Amino acid sequence: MKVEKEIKTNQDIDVVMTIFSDPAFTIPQIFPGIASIKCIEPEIFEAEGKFLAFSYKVKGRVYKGVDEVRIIYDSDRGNGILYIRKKDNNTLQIILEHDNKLTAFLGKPYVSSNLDRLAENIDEIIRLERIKRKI
Ligand SMILES: CCCCCCCCCCCCCC(=O)O
Repeated sequence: MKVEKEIKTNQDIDVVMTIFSDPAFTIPQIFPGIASIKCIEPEIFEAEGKFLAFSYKVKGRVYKGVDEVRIIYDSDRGNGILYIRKKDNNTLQIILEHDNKLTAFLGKPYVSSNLDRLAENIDEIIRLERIKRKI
């Protein structure tokens, strides 16, 4: 069970991919109603969010590969994998697969709203990221 979004960017695609490898950027930008994020080390996070009446606590690990970021996560609302894949110099694909059908049904519109927002505002978002991070 998956929801996907293509993102077009004119920002340096490898800086973009690197920023998406930081869960402190990616988890709050995509998951529903994230209110807390803790980066234990660069590749490990915990976060808390809420959508509707449902609070949740999610934690996971980031794996970097060739042209790919894979975030493996587990939560009290089901477990999954978030992929960020570079498709070419100007394009990436985000794919979120989640193992809990009920949670997927309720969470999907929040996730989709976040992916649409990211797609529509990616280069302005990344420009301000790069100023703060100095990359
Ligand atoms: C991390 C625990 C709460 C996360 C909420 C995750 C929402 C995932 C939605 C995935 C949507 C695909 C399912 C579908 O096609 O209807």
